[PDB]
Amino acid sequence: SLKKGPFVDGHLMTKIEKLNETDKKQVVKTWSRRSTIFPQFIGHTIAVYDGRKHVPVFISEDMVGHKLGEFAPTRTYKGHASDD
Amino acid sequence: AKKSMIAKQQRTPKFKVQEYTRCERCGRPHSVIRKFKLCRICFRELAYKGQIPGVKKASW
Amino acid sequence: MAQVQYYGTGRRKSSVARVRLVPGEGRIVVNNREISEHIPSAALIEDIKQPLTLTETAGTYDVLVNVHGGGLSGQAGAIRHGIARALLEADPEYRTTLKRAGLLTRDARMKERKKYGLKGARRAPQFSKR
Amino acid sequence: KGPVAKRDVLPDPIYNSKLVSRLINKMMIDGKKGKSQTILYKSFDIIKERTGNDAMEVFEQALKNIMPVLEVKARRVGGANYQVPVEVRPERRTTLGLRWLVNYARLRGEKTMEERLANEILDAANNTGAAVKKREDTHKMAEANKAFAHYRW
Amino acid sequence: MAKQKIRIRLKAYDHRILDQSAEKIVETAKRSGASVSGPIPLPTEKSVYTILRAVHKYKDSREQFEMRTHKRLIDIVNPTPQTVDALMRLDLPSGVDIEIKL
Amino acid sequence: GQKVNPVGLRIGVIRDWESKWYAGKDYADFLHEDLKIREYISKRLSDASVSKVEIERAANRVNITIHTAKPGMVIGKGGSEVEALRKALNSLTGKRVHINILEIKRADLDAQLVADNIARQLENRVSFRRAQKQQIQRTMRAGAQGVKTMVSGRLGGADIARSEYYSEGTVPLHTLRADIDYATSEADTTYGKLGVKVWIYRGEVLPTKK
RNA sequence: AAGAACCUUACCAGGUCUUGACAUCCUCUGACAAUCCUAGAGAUAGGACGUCCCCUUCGGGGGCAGAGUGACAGGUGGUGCAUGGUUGUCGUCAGCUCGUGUCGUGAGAUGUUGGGUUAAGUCCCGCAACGAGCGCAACCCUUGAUCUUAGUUGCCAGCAUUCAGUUGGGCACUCUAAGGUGACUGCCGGUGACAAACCGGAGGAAGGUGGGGAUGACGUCAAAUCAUCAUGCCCCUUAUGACCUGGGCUACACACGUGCUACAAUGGACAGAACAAAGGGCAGCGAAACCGCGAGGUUAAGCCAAUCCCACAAAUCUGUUCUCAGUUCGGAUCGCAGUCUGCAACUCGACUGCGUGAAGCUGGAAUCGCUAGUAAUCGCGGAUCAGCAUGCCGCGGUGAAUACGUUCC
Repeated sequence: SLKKGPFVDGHLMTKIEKLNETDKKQVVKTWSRRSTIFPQFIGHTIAVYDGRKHVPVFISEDMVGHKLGEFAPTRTYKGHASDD
Repeated sequence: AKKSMIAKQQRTPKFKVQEYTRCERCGRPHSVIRKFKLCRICFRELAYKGQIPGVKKASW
Repeated sequence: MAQVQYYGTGRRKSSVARVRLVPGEGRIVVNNREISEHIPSAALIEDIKQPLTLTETAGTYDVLVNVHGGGLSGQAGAIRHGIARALLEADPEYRTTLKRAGLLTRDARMKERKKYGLKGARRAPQFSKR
Repeated sequence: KGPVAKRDVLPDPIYNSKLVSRLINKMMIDGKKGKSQTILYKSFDIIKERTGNDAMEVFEQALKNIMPVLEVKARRVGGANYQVPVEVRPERRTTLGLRWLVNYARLRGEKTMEERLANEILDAANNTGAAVKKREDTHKMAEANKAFAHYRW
Repeated sequence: MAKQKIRIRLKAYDHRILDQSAEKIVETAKRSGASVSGPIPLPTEKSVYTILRAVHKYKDSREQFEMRTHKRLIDIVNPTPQTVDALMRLDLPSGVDIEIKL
Repeated sequence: GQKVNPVGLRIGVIRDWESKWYAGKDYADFLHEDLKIREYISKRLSDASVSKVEIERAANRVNITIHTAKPGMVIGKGGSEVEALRKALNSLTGKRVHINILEIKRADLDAQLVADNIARQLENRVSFRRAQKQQIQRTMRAGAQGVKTMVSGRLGGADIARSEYYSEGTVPLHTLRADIDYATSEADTTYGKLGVKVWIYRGEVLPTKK
């Protein structure tokens, strides 16, 4: 990125804000993987829309600046014939 | 789907970056020079038709 | 408006020069700089100065030349053809020995325009059967 | 077809002779007359420094010493190749001489290219070195097998 | 002694139209006027364009169509208002880039 | 090629562009309006016919002169038709208009007209060979130094494909002073479309000087 | 493919629509259109703030929306073994043909063969043939020499001015673009039928189709493109169509084609000095000044441009330094920290600073290009383009080796 600053679409902002202030709801899908993780966002688990299937993702304290959608690879491995 | 494409283009894009160039004479996108907004083939056929001066062809 | 002097334009491969054969010590002047200085060292500069030496030898006339365009060797060659044609305009009689010298004409040649499908205006990058 | 006209080289101011300009043509790499110029004058200087003698003389003797008298030419008229020895054209003589000269000079391995061109040209002066050895090898491939190229072809 | 002077400039793709326009635009300058500088040449800038021949592949074959752009200048020391009123009418040519400035 | 269009070569040295002007802040927009004018003249090509329209523009002005074998088709009775066309074009161009008219002598000599005519004959399902023969005879009546003509695509509906051509007199496209008119047309038979081409050698042009 | 982050994009997945995203006819009301809120990933739906305009004695005129309706619209759906159109290929190789006539039972042949000559079916001579058409050539453009016309924003020699052609002046010259001049074997000599033509020499800026480009003949390959456009036929239609979010077009054990960078002392690194051409620029180029090591930023003059800007030419030269090694060789890969563009740089952008320092010390079998300003190599610009050019198209710098010859491919 650059400066001022990391950019969530902003709906995730109010969502995680309301989820932080109250309710403590867990597991929620999102199509907007472009959004970066935030300190207020910590500890939540989001189903990430790779396209084929949502992949749930827990948020450790260590991850912030990495993109939220980065953790789930759309790519399928490998695929190769004769292993070993 | 060229009618759907030109309909997609003539309508205002949600973001200004989206507006790719395309000629009016033909609905083909891609490989369209921006300065004249013509097809390479559009400009080809018009070149044999002759639309602008001048010489034409392969000078210098 | 001073003492009479001959001059001869001389170009090569898009590099034009304007020589002036004012009589004097014979020290050469290129762009207000000595030929020993403007293109060090460079031995080829003596080849720029050869035509005057090949003709009777020697005056020697002072040269005030202004050149523009091309590279160093090209503009220097322009100095050469330029002093050559100026020497041609010196006296008509000299031209006879000059036919033996060649050393005129400026043969027009310059790098060819690139052909489409070719990198070197002649060279083709590659070919491969199958 | 027929023979083609060939341009004469602009003479080198030092040492006057055009043949040295032919060296300026052959030794040159990446189209740089100036690099050939510097290596040429430094070559004359290093020749001037060790074992005093005129550079033009040792050079002339060297070039006379590096020109083959005969050369083979392979031709597959049948099973296996058959080289045919023949008297060499003098232009081809100086060409092969200068080319094997610069080529073997390139591989001398000395830290200074000028000093190894010096060692090489003096080896040509002394009837030794890789160049004279190679001309001798061409002399061996020739004469010994000239019988097929006696007056047949 | 120097003073600002009107200096009309012409530009066109075709040249015959351009110098015919030059003759027409200086001819009005000659009548009811004075001095009248000639149409001095300008370097002219062409625009090359390489385009593929085939509808599909065969990129190795192409063609170069290009568009040159000529330019010219004309001057007159005497503003002479009558030929300026005469200047307002110009039947020819449809294809010309006249530009007036003082 | 195998055959580059002569029309792409004749222009400049021996012929003028169909539409000349200058640009300009908006080189594209003039071309857009002019191509649109071609789009509506093409609608006028449906029966009134036209060999060609010449176009000139000079800032808030236009000179879309027409030349046609049948001048009265576009004028109408009392000249009302050319006026209504003038309004129909004025409504579109957004600028002042005054469309002009011209009547070509010996109109069959023009390539565009004979090509459109033989194409209509192909629409009439007359034999293509006899039609090309009548073409050569008619252009022979027109009087010309040399004429060539060609047709392609399905011919009579026979076979998967066929192409034919007939000619008489010199037709030197490689000549740079030949002043050869070129034309193409596109017939629409139920069996399929028919390609149409014709070359007309009007004769060499001699340059003048004063 | 002259720019796949979204779009493009067609394909996948999910969420939505069925006279429709796009065009026309009908009836039919009504201006059309927008300002925000709410829910949603968007797509859109639910509300209010809002439109309610223009010419007509009342029928109307006009774009345009909405409603319904049959029609239709739509397909980058299939078919280049249905095509138009356009383009490769032998090949810029010199051939391919026709009219008339003759000959042959006929198919066919003659002309187009033969002699000389040419890059050429080029020319010449002869020939039962004489012509002609499409090509080659010529005609065009570009480059080079020179004249004339015309001298600013360009030009600076002769004069003064200044940091500066910058400013007086000059309008010579360079330079610029119009009209001319010039090359045609023509002049001489020799050969040849005294023909064509070749060779040699002179004249000449350029000599024997001057150099380069354009110019691609009949046709071959059912060659390529239904996907540029057009469209015969066939198929689909609350879906082979339309909208949207995200993906993918960039996969990864590997093979191949084609480029780039190197494997180094003719070199690397540092410092100083010096010579270009052409092209682009107003939704732009953006100087100068300033901030940051850098990338860039702040700010802003000038320029619709022979004025100003992009912009500094690089190799090279001159010295200093390393002294032959996986190296002060090369830069890979990756880490960290920044930066430009964009709603937005995870997939899948570019650039910079710092750090990390693969492989490679010239490459088997095999194979490619090029006869001179060509090969060799160094930088620059442009089309493309929000951003992204080792690709492509051009520009100039430096600038060779060899061509005995048609034995062989």
